[PDB]
Amino acid sequence: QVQLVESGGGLVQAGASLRLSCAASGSTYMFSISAMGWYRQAPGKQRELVAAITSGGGDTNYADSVKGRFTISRDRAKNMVYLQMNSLKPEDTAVYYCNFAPGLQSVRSGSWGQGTQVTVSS
Amino acid sequence: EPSADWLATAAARGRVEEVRALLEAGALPNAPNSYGRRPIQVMMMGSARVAELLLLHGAEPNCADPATLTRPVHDAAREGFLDTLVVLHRAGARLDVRDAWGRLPVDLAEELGHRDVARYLRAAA
Repeated sequence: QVQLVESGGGLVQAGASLRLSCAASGSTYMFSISAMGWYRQAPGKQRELVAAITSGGGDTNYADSVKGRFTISRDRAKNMVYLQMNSLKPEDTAVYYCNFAPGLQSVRSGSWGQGTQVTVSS
Repeated sequence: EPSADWLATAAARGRVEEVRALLEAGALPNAPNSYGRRPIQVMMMGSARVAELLLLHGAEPNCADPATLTRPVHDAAREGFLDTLVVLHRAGARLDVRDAWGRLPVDLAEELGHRDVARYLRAAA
């Protein structure tokens, strides 16, 4: 199985930057050949895919609401997926989750880590 | 220097051990051939093993034929190889892509009666 652990979140002011890390262990094989994404769930809202990246690391998809502010990247050798979050807005306030993103679209899964809380104050 | 043509040809022929040896010696998985076609585009779509080896070594699944705008998933779907199609989708192959004549992968599959593929693609949407 793939074990994913999420970090990098917490409290910032609007306009600030964060960098989230998803680290894979276990079937790092499965992780390396798999499209990965960063998901977020805001309070009162449905979980949404915001950024996805191919196995190769060179091809990406973003939600229009984060496009150009957030960059997804991966380190294929270190089994890591990153989200660089620039120009944070109060509406980016959410729990952020990394998971598979087949076809650079949303997975259907009951297997989620704990996520990383991102709080942006005005 | 012709390791770009050697990798594409070996992929096209479904020669797993030859692809493996070329990648291990540093043949670049995203280098195009004379028609501007990458190994992942010209590969024997019957060989899910070639596809996974290309992707393990950093091949990009979404590269389009510079004329037809056919992607690897269009050809995998048109030739009815669900195994290769799954490997490509898992790696980030977009299923919502249209070729030069506005066809989706699911269109090519349905038109030829490749029902295992068409069902996979309808469910993934």
